[PDB]
Amino acid sequence: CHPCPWEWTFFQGNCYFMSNSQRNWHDSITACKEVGAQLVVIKSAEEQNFLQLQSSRSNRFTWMGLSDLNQEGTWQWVDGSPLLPSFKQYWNRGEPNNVGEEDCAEFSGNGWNDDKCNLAKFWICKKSAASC
Ligand SMILES: NCCCO[C@H]1O[C@H](CO)[C@@H](O)[C@H](O)[C@@H]1n1cc(-c2ccccc2)nn1
Ligand SMILES: [Ca+2]
Ligand SMILES: [Ca+2]
Ligand SMILES: [Ca+2]
Repeated sequence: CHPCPWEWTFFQGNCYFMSNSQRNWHDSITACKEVGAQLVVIKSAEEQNFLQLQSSRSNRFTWMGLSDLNQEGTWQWVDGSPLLPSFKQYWNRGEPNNVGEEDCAEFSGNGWNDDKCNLAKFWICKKSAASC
């Protein structure tokens, strides 16, 4: 019994997978659903640090499951949870700036950026671990 499928990274009771290909934000959501997972929704500061380190180290621009599609300037996670005030620190300086209408959040450098949802980027899926 192992807590995560092969190639998935265990962290604090959940399993994470960073793609080796790029898709747009909606196709990224689908990709995660297809493996019984979810375009990553971040619930803790420790989790955000963990994900940002890997995005920074890999130098990969990476979708997270966060958007202000439904109402501009109101960011919501894909599980419906609202973006809490304790998460505003992570936006890069000058972001979110919605330049050219940017409605999907990404790991970019040391923090978060809003970018065009049609852009192809890597993505991270999250599902819970088995117990063993
Ligand atoms: N992972 C992306 C790394 C590059 O980040 C820059 O370009 C992104 C793509 O556009 C923007 O979404 C970012 O906000 C950022 N940017 C552009 C701009 C800008 C301001 C005025 C005119 C043109 C661009 N101001 N700040
Ligand atoms: Ca919009
Ligand atoms: Ca926006
Ligand atoms: Ca931006």
